[PDB]
Amino acid sequence: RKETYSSYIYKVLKQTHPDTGISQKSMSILNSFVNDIFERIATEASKLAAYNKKSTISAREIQTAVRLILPGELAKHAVSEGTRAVTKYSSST
Amino acid sequence: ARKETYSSYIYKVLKQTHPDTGISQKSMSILNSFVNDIFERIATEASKLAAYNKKSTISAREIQTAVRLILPGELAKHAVSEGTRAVTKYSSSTQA
Amino acid sequence: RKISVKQHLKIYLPNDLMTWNEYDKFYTGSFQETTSYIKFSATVEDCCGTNYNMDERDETFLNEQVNKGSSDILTEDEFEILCSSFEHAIHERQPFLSMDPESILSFEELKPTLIKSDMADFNLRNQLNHEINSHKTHFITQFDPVSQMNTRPLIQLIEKFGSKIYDYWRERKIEVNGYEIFPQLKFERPGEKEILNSQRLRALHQELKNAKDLALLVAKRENVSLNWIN
Amino acid sequence: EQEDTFDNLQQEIYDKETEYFSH
Amino acid sequence: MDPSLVLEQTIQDVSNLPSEFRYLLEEIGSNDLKLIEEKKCQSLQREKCVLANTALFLIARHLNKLEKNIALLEE
Amino acid sequence: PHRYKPGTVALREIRRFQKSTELLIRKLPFQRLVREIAQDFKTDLRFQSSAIGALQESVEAYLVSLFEDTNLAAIHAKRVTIQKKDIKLARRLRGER
Amino acid sequence: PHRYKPGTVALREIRRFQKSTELLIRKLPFQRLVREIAQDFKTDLRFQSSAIGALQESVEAYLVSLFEDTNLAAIHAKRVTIQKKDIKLARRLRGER
Amino acid sequence: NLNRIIMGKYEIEPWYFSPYPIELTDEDFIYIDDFTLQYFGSKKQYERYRKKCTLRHPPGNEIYRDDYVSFFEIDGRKQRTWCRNLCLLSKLFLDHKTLYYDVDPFLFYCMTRRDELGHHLVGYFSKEKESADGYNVACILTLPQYQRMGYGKLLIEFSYELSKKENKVGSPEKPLSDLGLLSYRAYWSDTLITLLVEHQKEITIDEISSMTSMTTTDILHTAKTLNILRYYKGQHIIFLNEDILDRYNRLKAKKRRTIDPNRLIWKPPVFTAS
Amino acid sequence: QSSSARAGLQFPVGRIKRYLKRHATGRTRVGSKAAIYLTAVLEYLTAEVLELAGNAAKDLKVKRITPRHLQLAIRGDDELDSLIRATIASGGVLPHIN
Amino acid sequence: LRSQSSSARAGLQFPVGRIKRYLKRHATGRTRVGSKAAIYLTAVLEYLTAEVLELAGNAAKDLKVKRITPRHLQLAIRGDDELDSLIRATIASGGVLPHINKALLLKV
Amino acid sequence: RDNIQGITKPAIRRLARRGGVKRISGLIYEEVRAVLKSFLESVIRDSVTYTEHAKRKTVTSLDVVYALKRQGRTLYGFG
Amino acid sequence: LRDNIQGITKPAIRRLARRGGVKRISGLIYEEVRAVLKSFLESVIRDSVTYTEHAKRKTVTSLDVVYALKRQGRTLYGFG
DNA sequence: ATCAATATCCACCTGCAGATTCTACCAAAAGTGTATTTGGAAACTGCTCCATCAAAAGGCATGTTCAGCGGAATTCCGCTGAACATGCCTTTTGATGGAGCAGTTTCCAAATACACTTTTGGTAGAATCTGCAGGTGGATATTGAT
DNA sequence: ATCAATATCCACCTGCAGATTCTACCAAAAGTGTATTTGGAAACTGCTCCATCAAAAGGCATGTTCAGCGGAATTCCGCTGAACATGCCTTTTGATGGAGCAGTTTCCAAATACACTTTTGGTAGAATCTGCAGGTGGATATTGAT
Repeated sequence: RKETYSSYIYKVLKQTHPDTGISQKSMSILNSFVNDIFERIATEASKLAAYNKKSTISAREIQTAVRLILPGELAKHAVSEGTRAVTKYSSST
Repeated sequence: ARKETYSSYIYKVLKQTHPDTGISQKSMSILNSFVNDIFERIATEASKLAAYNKKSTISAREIQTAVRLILPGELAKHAVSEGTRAVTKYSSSTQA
Repeated sequence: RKISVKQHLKIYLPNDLMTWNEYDKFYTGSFQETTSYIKFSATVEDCCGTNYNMDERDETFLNEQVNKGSSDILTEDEFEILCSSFEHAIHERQPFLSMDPESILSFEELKPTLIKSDMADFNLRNQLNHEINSHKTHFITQFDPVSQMNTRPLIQLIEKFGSKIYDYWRERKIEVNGYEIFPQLKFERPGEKEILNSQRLRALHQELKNAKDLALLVAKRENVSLNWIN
Repeated sequence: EQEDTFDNLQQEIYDKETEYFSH
Repeated sequence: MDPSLVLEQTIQDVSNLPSEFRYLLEEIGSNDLKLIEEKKCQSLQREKCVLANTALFLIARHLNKLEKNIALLEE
Repeated sequence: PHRYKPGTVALREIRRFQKSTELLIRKLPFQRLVREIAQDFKTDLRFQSSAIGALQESVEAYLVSLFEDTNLAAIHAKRVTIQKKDIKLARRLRGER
Repeated sequence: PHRYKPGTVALREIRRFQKSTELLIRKLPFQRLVREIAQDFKTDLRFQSSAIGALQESVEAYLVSLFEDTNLAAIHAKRVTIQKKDIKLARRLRGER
Repeated sequence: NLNRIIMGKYEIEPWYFSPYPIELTDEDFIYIDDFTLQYFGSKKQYERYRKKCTLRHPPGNEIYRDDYVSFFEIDGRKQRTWCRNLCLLSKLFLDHKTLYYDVDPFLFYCMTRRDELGHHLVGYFSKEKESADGYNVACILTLPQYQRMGYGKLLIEFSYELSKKENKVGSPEKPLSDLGLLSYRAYWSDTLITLLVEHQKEITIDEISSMTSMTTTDILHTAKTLNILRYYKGQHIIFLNEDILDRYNRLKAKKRRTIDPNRLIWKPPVFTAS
Repeated sequence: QSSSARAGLQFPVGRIKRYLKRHATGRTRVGSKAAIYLTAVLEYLTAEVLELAGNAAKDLKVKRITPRHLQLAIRGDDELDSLIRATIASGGVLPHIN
Repeated sequence: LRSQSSSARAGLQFPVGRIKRYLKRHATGRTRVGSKAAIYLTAVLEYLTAEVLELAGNAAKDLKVKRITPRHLQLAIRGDDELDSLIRATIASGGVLPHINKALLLKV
Repeated sequence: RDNIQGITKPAIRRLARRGGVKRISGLIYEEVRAVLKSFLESVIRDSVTYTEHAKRKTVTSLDVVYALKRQGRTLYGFG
Repeated sequence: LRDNIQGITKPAIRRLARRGGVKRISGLIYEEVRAVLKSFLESVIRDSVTYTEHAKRKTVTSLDVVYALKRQGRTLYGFG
């Protein structure tokens, strides 16, 4: 019993040019990548939700957090597509 | 009008060290920021530790090892020894 | 409150405002010493050989009972080297002489061996002395003290007195069950008191015999001088 | 009449010198 | 049991010996000039010839236990 | 019209300055600067004066670290006169990107 | 025999090994070293070999950081060899505490 | 005790009881041998050695001879009977050493003195044939036949410069016995002023494990029983206080004999088994 | 249909919800934020994968080994600021000849 | 002396329950230890006592009895045990310590 | 508008003698102002983030003290 | 328990400087780079063994050494 | 400007070493409906804490003006780099001996959630001594001209 | 080397804030007694992995050789800088008007907990695939001495 998104990152790899393979220790290195970017945003979520003086785990401070940790233009349009994603989730009404 | 403060306690320990040792409100806020910032950083580190140990009751064992870790062992040893002192005077499940 | 750490500082001045006498008939000698420092690589049981020296008691049947007129000569400092011979001479091959007091082994089966026997390579000069030709007088070591040019050897008195010595070995070694008159130690138990030979070590043995040889020759510098002394 | 082994030994030591501790 | 142990203790009781050897040829080979001007009256033929005999004896004690192991190990 | 060895008052400046601890900058130039460089993220932004002084001593700690850094960098280079690429390598070698 | 210029052969090893990403520190010297640094402070703790490779990469990443910044330190120092007070300066400069 | 000690010039009672009279609780005088120190209990077993002796000191081979005394290592894994006689010499006073094994391995640092008629012994200090602590001195014993001058001191003037060619750390063991402290922490205190009158730059107090070859926190204890440790004015300050102002000059003006570290021919030995 | 299928992303929604569950502290959470918080990792990780393909047109090397994985992960220059704490196992260093 | 305790037992110098909801405001998981989390008192009373005696040290140093910020740090960035434990912790306007490099002065 | 030089040559030499340096390059100025504006823009950017999530058009000290807490030059005193 | 100073290994710098981009070495840095190496490893091993006694664990994991490097300051990748 | 022995690029050829890629399985967190709540959205409003300007003093710009220090050219010389002989220790690749694990059941103080309760810390603030930064004075630490 | 010249060290008056120090109200608890999941030490319990040991080349390593520009530096020439000096910008400390946040009220997506029903991703099994990493043969860079 354990966890990773190995086929999911493979799904990303076939969203681009699918034809490549990946060396199978760099798979652990990219699970390290997704793990530490996730705990980075998780810890930053917890702390900014702490010291914005609220208790519901919320939205717009997570938005600003994942902006402010991240290099700029990719943060900008990546969160733009993320907003496109949450609106296409929710807008399925 | 609503703020958690510390100042009487550290001032009491400062006077029970020496009855004549004055301090400023600037240095008050300074060592205030010192004490709560080190409290939050040992809180974060201990919390992460007891989390990743795959154990659910956050213990004195985890922060005991953590103050052996986060704190250098001269005053960490000082702290653990005073902790033994403290827990022996937590040990009496008594009237005295 | 702390024991400190390193690197620190210092400041010089400022304002933090029955005399003994018996080395005469026992002890003798005089010792020289140079910038050269005196060398040793031997044990002392070599140096005294005989691990035994003894009392008036076992020689009052020897010296002042008889020794006006010993028919063959029986001196004091000869009794030692003869009485030292035989007990070792049954030691490296008979251990079981000790635990059982009814059975110390006797000289009546020790005759044909101990005339030719060896107190651990005893005449060890001769396999070097048979070439070094120093037999015109007797052989002396530096661990030979000055007590023995004036003495006699051993193997010829067994023709003369040899069956009157062990007779007094027997009747005092056993009342502690098997200890010499000077007994050994807290010797028995540590409780309380009271594929290499193919190219390198083929050369094991030569690298001494090629030095066991020319030492005679650099000493043949002086060993040829003993007629320049005449 | 006394030198009959005195007469040769005093160069051969340099040969043994050049034998084993001269490599 | 093995020739290396009896190699090495004959390097370790030889923990004096090449240092003996590099000492030994000097204290006499120094004073071999004394006789060219001796051209005293009891001793030095006897007592100064002692240490040469134990320049001859000092190597000799190394042999009563070793030399049998040359043949008993090659069997 | 008299003067000692030229320069040695800089050690006096060390004495009076590093013995001291106080703030340096005229506050309002720093204030007008930071309002000018707050316009280029969001209009109508106000600021705490205590935070302004925090900004002051923060960049002060930054620069004094840089000064001692470049000092011993130049003095490893058996010289003292510091320059651009000295603080460039001091920047890359302390590490802000 | 033929001898090249001492240093362009080194440029070949530079290209070789910048090109390379092989496993740097040999295993058994490193692992009995981490054995012997382990047994001392408390009871002789067992290991896992992937963590020994983690130690491998840890010390080697530590030193390639130290070697690149001492590289720039030496080459701005107008020598090009490497010595002690640069690494003292670099341990200061990387902030050891 | 048993059978009070007779040798030399002084008359002594044996302080500890009876390791040597396991067989010998049956005689009256105790007479002492010196060079190889093999004694005899009843009388005439001893005095036949004057005609026997050719060895006239403990047969050490020397890195040392001053004008005045002599110093010896003996290789103790080499020696067998005389590696346990000096233990048996040691026990009748000094019982402080560990006898779980009738100790073969451990190494010897022994002292005897130049005379024409004979090397008259003083006693010694030891060393274990392991090395984990640091082992600066293991087991002092001086015999009270020869006790009164700075020769009893000169044992501890000897150990540190063994670690000037061995150059590693030396460390006292848990048998902390008393009266050597009137030497040990006396002499180990004022090694500081040997380094303090020099190095007028900052004192990096690890380097006394390279300068004194001594551990700092112990040597600061004899420095803090000297109380030479002020602080918090902006530094730690070793503080020449002006009580020192005589006592180094006391040892600038009334000095005694020394040695010289050129006079050593000995390689630091590492031994074999494991 | 499902949770992920309404957002149309690839990552499973409930797992990141769970992975924002067990790290959290605050017991209550607008779950629609997960549907972009699912994508909070995503485009950043979809960035780095296809920008690991530079030689991949002209090498015909079908697998991405860990130096090659680094050999244009460093060319994520902007995210070397994110990688300023990074150490890659068997990544190497780019040739920087001064 | 009294049978009612204020958790009056630890040789304590701090209110326990306030720091217990200081634990309960980091509140990631669900279960802590109850009395043995009041080792945070002996955690907290370690280092403040480690500095106030040192801050008692620089009082009669400058013969100066009310104590101010810029020599809190001037001992702290001096204090080898507690510079490094809080180097990144930086203080308001205490400056740094006066150090002159030794290779700079050539007596000129 | 342009006031980057107001932190000036006497000002920067005072805070240079805070670092102590003596043989001052007088070509230092544009780049010491450059690293000045570099550092201040790096800290004011996330101070702006930490005030803009607060729905507050002033900047306090607690938002900016988190803004320097997170990045690696945390500072004390103002909360 | 055979311990001595086997830290005296090798000028492996003569490879690490080829992984380095530096010109000439001329050695002599060896004892102090072993000092900074031993400081680095002693710092990480006190952290690691405090963690493995925090698990009551005799061996070391790789999560231990990952988290140890994380708290001291560098992020090992891919070993848990 | 040129010889010419070393080293690498590029196409062709292969062992094998995992990879992948499903088929199976399985078991299990996940999606989703329902109830309670509840925390945030957010709208109103009060008077802090921002906003802005007028007189001196003081940093400061700007000198002027020589200099300790930079500073490349040139110098010696060194401890090392290339290279080559030879010990010689890792690195296997099995072979094996044994244990401090990582579980899964395991019963059990005890944290932890409920609400009384009597101090008592937070703020709120006034008394009022006094600590002390600084003005003033006295005496002198450090250092120039010839 | 001997006084002028600063410019520092110490110490005695002086007007504050002003810490601080105690009083004071009361809010909000800490600390309390007790019910309860519940997380937890641990005993069992097989074992992976951690070690000792075999054993023999092989790739490195540590030799000594020796020849060498890299560095350490000092030189005579050169200079942007630092140090007492004259005029000035503004900043500093004096001075007044608004929003906004901080709080106080209410209203509902929305979440937890439960209680259900699935897919699908976990292990893992290994057939087939082929990638690629490694080895080998022609054409092309690459430098030291002449």
